[PDB]
Amino acid sequence: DPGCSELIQASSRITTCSTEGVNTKCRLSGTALIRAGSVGAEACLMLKGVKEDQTKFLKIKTVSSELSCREGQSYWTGSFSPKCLSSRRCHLVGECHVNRCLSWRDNETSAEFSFVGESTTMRENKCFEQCGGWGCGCFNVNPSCLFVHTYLQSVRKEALRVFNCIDWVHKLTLEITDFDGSVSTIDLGASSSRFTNWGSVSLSLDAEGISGSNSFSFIESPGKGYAIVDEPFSEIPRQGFLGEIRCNSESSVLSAHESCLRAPNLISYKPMIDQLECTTNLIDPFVVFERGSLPQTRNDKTFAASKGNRGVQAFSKGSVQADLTLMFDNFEVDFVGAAVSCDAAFLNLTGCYSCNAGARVCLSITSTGTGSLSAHNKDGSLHIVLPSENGTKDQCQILHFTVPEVEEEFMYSCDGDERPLLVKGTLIAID
Amino acid sequence: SFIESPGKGYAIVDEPFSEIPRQGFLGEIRCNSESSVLSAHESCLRAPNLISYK
Amino acid sequence: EDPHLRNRPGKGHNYIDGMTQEDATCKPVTYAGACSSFDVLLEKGKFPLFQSYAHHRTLLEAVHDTIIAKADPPSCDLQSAHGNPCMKEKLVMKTHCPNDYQSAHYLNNDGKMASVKCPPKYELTEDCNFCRQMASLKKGSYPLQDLFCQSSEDDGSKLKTKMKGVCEVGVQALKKCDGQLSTAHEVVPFAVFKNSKKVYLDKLDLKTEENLLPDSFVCFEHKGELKSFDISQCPKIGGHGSKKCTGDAAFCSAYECTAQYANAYCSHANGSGIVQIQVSGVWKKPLCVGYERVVVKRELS
Repeated sequence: DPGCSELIQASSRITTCSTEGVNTKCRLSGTALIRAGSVGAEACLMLKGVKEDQTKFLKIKTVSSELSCREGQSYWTGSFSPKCLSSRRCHLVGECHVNRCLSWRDNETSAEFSFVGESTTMRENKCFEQCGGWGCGCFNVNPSCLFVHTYLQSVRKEALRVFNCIDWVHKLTLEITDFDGSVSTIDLGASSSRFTNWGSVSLSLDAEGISGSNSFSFIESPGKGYAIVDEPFSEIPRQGFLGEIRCNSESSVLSAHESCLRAPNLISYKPMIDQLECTTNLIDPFVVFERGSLPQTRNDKTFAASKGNRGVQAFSKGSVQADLTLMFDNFEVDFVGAAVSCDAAFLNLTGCYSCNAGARVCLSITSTGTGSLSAHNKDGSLHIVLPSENGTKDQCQILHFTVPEVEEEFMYSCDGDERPLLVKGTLIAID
Repeated sequence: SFIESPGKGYAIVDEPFSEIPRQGFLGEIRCNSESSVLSAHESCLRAPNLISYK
Repeated sequence: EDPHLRNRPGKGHNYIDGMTQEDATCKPVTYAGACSSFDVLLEKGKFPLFQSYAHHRTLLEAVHDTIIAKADPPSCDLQSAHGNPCMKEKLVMKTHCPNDYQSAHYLNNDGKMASVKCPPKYELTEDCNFCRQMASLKKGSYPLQDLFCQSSEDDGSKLKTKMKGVCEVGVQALKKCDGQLSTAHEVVPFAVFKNSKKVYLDKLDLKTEENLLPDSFVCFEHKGELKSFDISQCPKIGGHGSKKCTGDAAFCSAYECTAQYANAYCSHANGSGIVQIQVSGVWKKPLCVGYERVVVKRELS
């Protein structure tokens, strides 16, 4: 089980306390900086009340080191299929002429399709002259007309959103645990802040950064995995290129709305008197989605997807070198003086000394009620606070040491009276 | 370029000045007075597509 | 489709003790009768929130429905001796009273319901403070807030006003500021919870969800746009009742439609549902959320 990493003491000048109803009500109003832990560490803050037997931690568990994306220009795309209609009218019948057919406008609606309905899709109107006479399907030798109404319609039930990344924002998913017991999972990136119940935490100094993301393109799939394309972001929907038909939402692609942006003159027409063949050349994004799907090995990093927050993440080799700033906006913290007993027992010890992670210690907490344990060493540098329940539970955490042969005696107490306890174990040397 | 603070010390920046507010530059959100900054007046200038939405 | 702005769900009562002389037209509130405490609520360009939330209860309807507590006394006199308790919490309330109206109510910082009035023969002023002499005196209560209320019983005593840069708003002393105070009026929303005080919030997030509640449909009466019709007389699904009602799929999917045997063509109301606010990043069930102008004492030194 993970535990603390950098145990610091809160400043008493910005932390006041008071006695209200045989208890100890303490307030928190200040700003304190703490070193951010590595993958699997915590940013614990020791809080001391008016007495000496009141010790409460503020566990800020760190999941892992991630690099989130920063979206800016995005659009929706997908597959479509033309649905053209055939309507041949003879010459000199209604609205059928040569100049009216050779110079027909797309925005205008002919008389042979006005009764169909002005739908909210990407539709158009075309006209092509054909042969005349009794040998074609009319009675006059003048060229007849052929009004074609083509509208797009998506045949697939899925959609894809194409976006890019401009800066790999180093995201640190933190698991903030309040003093009373409330556990909240948030994240911090670059220098943003997240408001909580006790206050607001924000990322301080950063160093881990990856540049050169404008020459790539990512595709998001609702429900499936992500993808990556080895090309810059497309800005012009030209014919014969991936990204000629763009929209704005998922329903605009699944239902083929009229608000989508497409390339002009993209529908092919092959009129043969009565036979009409309307085909397109839309690039299927599923091919690139299945050929270049995450994870993909690029350069010397590892670009992958994500689990919690929907976004593009990047995994790089290295530890966590950052700081965390915790600001309090007047948060009242109460505490009830416990009076239960406990008998702790040593279990094992395995970890590292002078490292970023620390040494994982385990104690056999055995009590008869629900309380809290408060342990400390000799010089007052180490502190152990683990939840105590009714029964025999094995609570484990992480401690820091600067010696491979740890022989420090601890003094654990669950009410105020300490008891002797010695720990031991062999550690390894690692950075 | 130099930085002036009301009633405080000064500073120096080893970076050329830009007449257009752009991202990643010291001056992406500029105004014309201190009241236009402390209260964020609508007459200020800013770069388009700067606030991220999720 | 478009819901009406006068169909008041629930009881539909808009009156208070001491100024209940308008009970002949404000009990209930329908198309017949001009209720003085409801005409200004539908003014275009004055209360946009009340017009956006049509099918929703108000402060007075919440008082009559045992939702918002009452003050003591609920109707304080302005020209009475021995001071006036209903002035210390109202002087820092930047309001505006037009004419004719004699009484005016407001939502105090104690979560109750207070109101002031002028004794005959006097009326309100421009600052809604003292009384002056004038035509007719509308025996009612002029609303001074743009709030909407609903039925909820969600406890929220562990949430208080935690604004940034605010020392003391209204009459509730927040944080202890040893410096000076910036006495100035501004705009800020608020939200009152159950068994708590008037909690002020800088930002808010409204959420509307559609359900199958009876207060989410409008009906157009006819013989068997047009006028309104009482929806409480429509029968339920799988049963009968008083009269008969019919509508589209949204109305037939919840109640029983008799088609030609009905007397009112009902439809779906586009402006109702349960409204929830997001405070401290946690979605809760508020009671009465408003948006007035108060005097916020910010920092300075």
